[PDB]
Amino acid sequence: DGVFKVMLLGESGVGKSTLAGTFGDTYERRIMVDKEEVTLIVYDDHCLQTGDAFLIVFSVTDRRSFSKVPETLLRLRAGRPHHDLPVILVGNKSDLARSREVSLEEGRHLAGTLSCKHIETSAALHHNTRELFEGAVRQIRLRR
Ligand SMILES: Nc1nc2c(ncn2[C@@H]2O[C@H](COP(=O)(O)OP(=O)(O)O)[C@@H](O)[C@H]2O)c(=O)[nH]1
Ligand SMILES: [Mg+2]
Repeated sequence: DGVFKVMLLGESGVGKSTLAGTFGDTYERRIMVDKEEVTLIVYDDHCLQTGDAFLIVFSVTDRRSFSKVPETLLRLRAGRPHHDLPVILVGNKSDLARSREVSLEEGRHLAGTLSCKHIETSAALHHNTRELFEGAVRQIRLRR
């Protein structure tokens, strides 16, 4: 038990709704991680205050959504400066190989520098989409 709220943030057309699509403008489901149960609610300023974890999604095929991550992250951390926020940077569209603008290594480097987790996903194909919402659950538990 325990209720976990997870927020999806990022520029338009990076895949927020599609990612929430694979889980379920909110989606509520009872899931199981490392052999225990939890209700996870995925949301696609009162947002800032109630969120347990934040998924900052960019498209790996869109370099303008990558560059905007640092500022999105800092505005967010500024919203609760006393809090240690669990944050995952989600490199979506990992399937469009020939359209890529952002490598795995720059994305990983971005994450470490900024103290978040990193994961690449394809929401169109449900690749790493289960691990994404699972990693979210794990970070939130650590904060409890
Ligand atoms: N190839 C590919 N297309 C995707 C992926 N995720 C989303 N899209 C497409 O990109 C467009 C925008 O997705 P959407 O969820 O509306 O983005 P939003 O603006 O964050 O809500 C739609 O055409 C999606 O089908 C992905 O992982 N791979
Ligand atoms: Mg949308």
